[PDB]
Amino acid sequence: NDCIFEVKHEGKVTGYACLVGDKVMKPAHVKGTIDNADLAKLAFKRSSKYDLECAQIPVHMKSDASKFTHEKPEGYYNWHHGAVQYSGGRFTIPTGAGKPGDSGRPIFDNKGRVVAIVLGGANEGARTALSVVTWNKDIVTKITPEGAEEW
Amino acid sequence: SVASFVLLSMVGVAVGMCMCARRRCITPYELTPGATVPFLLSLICCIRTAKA
Amino acid sequence: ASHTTLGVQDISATAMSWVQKITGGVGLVVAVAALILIVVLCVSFSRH
Ligand SMILES: CC(C)CCC[C@@H](C)[C@H]1CC[C@H]2[C@@H]3CC=C4C[C@@H](O)CC[C@]4(C)[C@H]3CC[C@]12C
Repeated sequence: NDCIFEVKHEGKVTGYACLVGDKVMKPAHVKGTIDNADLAKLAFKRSSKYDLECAQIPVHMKSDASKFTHEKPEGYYNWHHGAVQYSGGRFTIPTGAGKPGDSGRPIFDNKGRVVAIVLGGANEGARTALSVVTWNKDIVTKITPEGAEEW
Repeated sequence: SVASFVLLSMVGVAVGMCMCARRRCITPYELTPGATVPFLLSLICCIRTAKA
Repeated sequence: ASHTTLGVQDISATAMSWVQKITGGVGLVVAVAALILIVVLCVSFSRH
């Protein structure tokens, strides 16, 4: 819990950055400044293919980084806004749980481990489809359900 | 003129029945949910994926 | 002069033999770079 750092634009909060493993990750589409000065200053790297925005954690003074896991068994997970249902190759969320500007909040498994990072969603009808960034054993991938608009 | 017409018709038949082979080889993948078309097969048959 | 004026490629002789080597080597470097970029792009599109 509480491993989330706010990304603030000039006049509002635009996104959220998280400490996963040895790296701080943020959505590359979010424009703003990291709340912490040592991370806002830290030379920071960009990849638009996965819309992901990385830097290496100063692990000497950030030992609270969350732990991760690439396994994605079927079923329910935690989103700081309710339960997400991971079904098939998709994540489904109650339509009223997420709002634009809340991107960057990780998805937790039942063990408290980060499984995926929400980059956006799609107004899906009775639910909303969750466009996320997950990883396999060695590589990252981005899951983009059709119709997903930017968050 | 006859030779040009015959050769152009042969080319048209070739491309059309290549399209027929494409449709026959591709339709079963577009019927199966999930549509995990291998990338090599997508390059060979020049298709777009349904899951982006 | 009893001989005729000559064009760009005509006078080139063994200097042309040399620019053949230089162009071949540098264009080979360019072709290797193109192959590396193409294989990297093909691998990249396999990761979605
Ligand atoms: C790369 C190094 C080693 C050798 C390069 C030599 C080149 C630059 C030299 C070879 C001898 C030269 C040419 C010989 C003949 C002609 C035709 C004439 O109507 C205009 C000059 C022109 C076009 C010369 C221009 C410069 C030239 C092409």
